[PDB]
Amino acid sequence: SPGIWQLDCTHLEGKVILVAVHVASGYIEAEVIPAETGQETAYFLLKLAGRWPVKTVHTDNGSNFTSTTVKAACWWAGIKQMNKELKKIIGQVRDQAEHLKTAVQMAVFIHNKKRKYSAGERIVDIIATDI
Amino acid sequence: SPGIWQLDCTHLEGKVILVAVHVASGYIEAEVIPAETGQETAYFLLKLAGRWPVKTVHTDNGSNFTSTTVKAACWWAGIKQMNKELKKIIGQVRDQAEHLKTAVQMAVFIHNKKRKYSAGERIVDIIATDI
Ligand SMILES: Cc1sc(-c2ccncc2)c(C2=CCC(C)(C)CC2)c1[C@H](OC(C)(C)C)C(=O)O
Ligand SMILES: Cc1sc(-c2ccncc2)c(C2=CCC(C)(C)CC2)c1[C@H](OC(C)(C)C)C(=O)O
Ligand SMILES: [Mg+2]
Ligand SMILES: [Mg+2]
Ligand SMILES: [Mg+2]
Ligand SMILES: [Mg+2]
Ligand SMILES: [Mg+2]
Ligand SMILES: [Mg+2]
Ligand SMILES: [Mg+2]
Ligand SMILES: [Mg+2]
Repeated sequence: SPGIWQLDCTHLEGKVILVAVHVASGYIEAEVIPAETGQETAYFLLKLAGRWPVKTVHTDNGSNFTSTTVKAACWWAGIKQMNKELKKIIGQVRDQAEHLKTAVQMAVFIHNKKRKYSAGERIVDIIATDI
Repeated sequence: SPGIWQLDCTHLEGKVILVAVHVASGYIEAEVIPAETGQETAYFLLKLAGRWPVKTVHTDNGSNFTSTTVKAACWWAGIKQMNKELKKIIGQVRDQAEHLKTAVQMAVFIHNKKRKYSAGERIVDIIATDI
């Protein structure tokens, strides 16, 4: 179903990568964040909801969505309540970039553009059909 | 035409807002960035290209795309070479948030979801049709 996303944090090189997966397509977004924090999750969610129609969000760590600030973001935006593959692509490009955050965006790009239709094409097709 | 984006920086409250417009739909993305810099433009471009099919990018300040690091990002991603409306929406929500960056994402959300089909619906329809 087209408005369902999955959100989780992973660790790499002593930093935090917030990864969101659009479950029906496999499309991803990701950001290196300074801390695993309510404020960062909330700000991420706000940015995601403005780009895509985010109806419902699932996670593998329910306590992630417990903060008042996360709930306030989901309230405002109308939201209700791959780590291994991405790390693989990160590992392949890591040496091409200085910053981990740059490697992550390179891996996100590679992941979404790859013919597995790419995940980037599938999300758009899924969402459009749904309108 | 569906792969064409417009990119520019504006100023508000002594900070820099990078704004990208998907020209065919009016859909926007935006980020408050610490400095008007080649590195920030390049990193933004990398994040945008991974989410949407960005073929060509236009700007109102050509010297923005002059840095070696911007060119390297456009090279890697295969890219070739509203400020008033957004500021208006920012002004309407500003008092609801502490951080300007949060107000900007709220304004982006409002702008893309508004029935003017919303710009968020139009980009997806435009891009899907094109596949
Ligand atoms: C801090 C730098 S300098 C630089 C660069 C400069 C000149 N020519 C190639 C790469 C780069 C790039 C590396 C790979 C790329 C495909 C994202 C393009 C730009 C970066 C890059 O950080 C950015 C994206 C500028 C914040 C990095 O983490 O290495
Ligand atoms: C630093 C804070 S605390 C906080 C908040 C906390 C509790 N209840 C409502 C709002 C908020 C929120 C304000 C508006 C919102 C719709 C984005 C939801 C969360 C923020 C917010 O910064 C964030 C998004 C957490 C980095 C802000 O700039 O004011
Ligand atoms: Mg969705
Ligand atoms: Mg998690
Ligand atoms: Mg957006
Ligand atoms: Mg990143
Ligand atoms: Mg496009
Ligand atoms: Mg400009
Ligand atoms: Mg993406
Ligand atoms: Mg912002």
